[PDB]
Amino acid sequence: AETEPQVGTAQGLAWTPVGGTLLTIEVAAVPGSGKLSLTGQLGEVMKESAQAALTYLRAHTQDYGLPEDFYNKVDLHVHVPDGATPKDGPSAGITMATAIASALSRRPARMDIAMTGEVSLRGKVMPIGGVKEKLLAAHQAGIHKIVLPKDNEAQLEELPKEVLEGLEIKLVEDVGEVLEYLLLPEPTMPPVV
Amino acid sequence: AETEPQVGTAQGLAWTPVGGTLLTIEVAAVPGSGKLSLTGQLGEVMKESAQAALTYLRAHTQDYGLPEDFYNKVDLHVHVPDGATPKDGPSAGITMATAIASALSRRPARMDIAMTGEVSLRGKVMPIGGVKEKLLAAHQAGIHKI
Amino acid sequence: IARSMNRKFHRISLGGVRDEAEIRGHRRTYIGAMPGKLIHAMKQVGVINPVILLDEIDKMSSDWRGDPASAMLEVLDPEQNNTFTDHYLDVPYDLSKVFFITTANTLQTIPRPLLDRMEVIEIPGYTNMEKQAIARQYLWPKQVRE
Amino acid sequence: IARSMNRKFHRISLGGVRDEAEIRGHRRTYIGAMPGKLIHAMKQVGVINPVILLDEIDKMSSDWRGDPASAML
Amino acid sequence: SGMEGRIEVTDAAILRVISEYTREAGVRGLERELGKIARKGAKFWLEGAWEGLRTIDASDIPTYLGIPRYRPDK
Repeated sequence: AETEPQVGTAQGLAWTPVGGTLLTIEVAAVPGSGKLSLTGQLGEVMKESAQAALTYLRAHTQDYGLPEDFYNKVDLHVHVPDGATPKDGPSAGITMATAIASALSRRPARMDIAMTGEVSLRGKVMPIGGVKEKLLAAHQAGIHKIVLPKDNEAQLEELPKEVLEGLEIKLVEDVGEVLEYLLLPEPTMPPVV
Repeated sequence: AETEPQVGTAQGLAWTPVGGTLLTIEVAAVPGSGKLSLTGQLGEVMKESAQAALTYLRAHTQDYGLPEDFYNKVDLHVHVPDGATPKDGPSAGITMATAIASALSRRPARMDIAMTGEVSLRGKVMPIGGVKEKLLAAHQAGIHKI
Repeated sequence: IARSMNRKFHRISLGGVRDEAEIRGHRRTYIGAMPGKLIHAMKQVGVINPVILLDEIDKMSSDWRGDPASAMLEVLDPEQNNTFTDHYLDVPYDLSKVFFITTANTLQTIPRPLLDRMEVIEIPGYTNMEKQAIARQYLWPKQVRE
Repeated sequence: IARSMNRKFHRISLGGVRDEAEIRGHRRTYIGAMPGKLIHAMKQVGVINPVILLDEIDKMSSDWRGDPASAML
Repeated sequence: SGMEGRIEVTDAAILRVISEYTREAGVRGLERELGKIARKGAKFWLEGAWEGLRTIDASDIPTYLGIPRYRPDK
């Protein structure tokens, strides 16, 4: 795991049949005309999750200090390293929105906090699956903060007792809670346009 | 192995199941409206590596002396000779980044240095596979810098 | 489990089964003789108590030779196995006190009637410190001894 | 219904079937060939009046390998 | 499950299990939840012991089933 706040990226979790892994979502915001490129061998549901997170952020510009018109002035590129492994499912919506909001607002994001959950178009956090493998993988790599949907607190019983002593889980229902908790409050970079 | 530094050309390495070979990546920056052609019958991961390198170069344009508006003034064409041979994988990212930056900044790239490695949007170089075959192929073609 | 019940132990393995004629054998008309793989397991054990492990139910199929899942429904249901017969033995055999234990890796390839006769126990992998504890207590002294 | 009519109950499970070589059987020129699933069902019951429930008839898939719902006609 | 009656659920417990542990049109998941309650009652009869009926009300539902995994408010 990283240890430095990085503007434009966020730490996420994934589920494989051999255990959990770590996703890292990278977003760049460059001057352009309004486009959305999605690289990293992404599946279709994960592309739709990215589009849902972006449409949520286009409706709440003044809430987060975003630029007023980035829908036709800024090109966005979302890349999920590495490039050779295929990826899917809807569990990465909150990581998408954190990465895109940090990239547009030019304020860094904390990298010591893993997160997971599905986002909707109103900003609601919906529950996900495969949670205990993801929490094991987050614990074995030295991450001690988890952001999790509130409808998954019935899923924490399957963990070993020694695992959930070290973690501290924050339960959420709204994306604004997540963006208040992850982003550092003042910008470090000049604006895009 | 070529001897003279060229504009818009970088020396790469490739892995085949009968040994390693050399890749050469050629790029050209002509006046246009901003688009990206990718010929050489490249795979999909290859093309995604190309546009990831281009996004990194568009983000950091004061560092390398690139023109400030090449995203809507310059067409880029990335060719990997030869044709009638298929090519893939993510290991040619630092090669495409060097080639495209040499084509846009009009600075020649050294051709006596071979490269391999994967690139991301933050500009991090990531590890690869097949190092032994690639470095044995670079040694018998006369390249002594990796 | 076989230790804590003073039983004996045996293992079977169903991954290979492609046909129905491997579970129940063949009659005496043919010159060779090969009975089914159940009583053939119970020849090796002395009593009619012991536990029988059934490994990889979720890995079996059929091709123009009968469904093995019907024979598994016959051997596992406790009121059809009391009159369970063979093609080689041609008499009903008593299966009333053996304790069948079944073993699989995947759920969606288990046949639909066999899912109703089962309650599922999921075993959720391991972590690193408990794999370290298993390697300290059990595996490394064995590999040192042999 | 089986107990009220005082007949015998037996259940054929469909849905995993994917060609017609288990509804109708297979020709006995081929070695180890067996009849269909209904002959297996009616040999287990001992009468010509059982009741047979064909569970999950809508799950039969017609595909490249074969068509099982042609012998159902 | 071997019990001839040493354990008993209430109607509020039944509505609790229906509204917070099953989400279906039929009664299959309700059957498996009641069987879970009965089998852990059979385990508690051997690790412990009691007499009479063991009445299981609504508030003792999450002891046998855990934290509720659905919610009736839709």
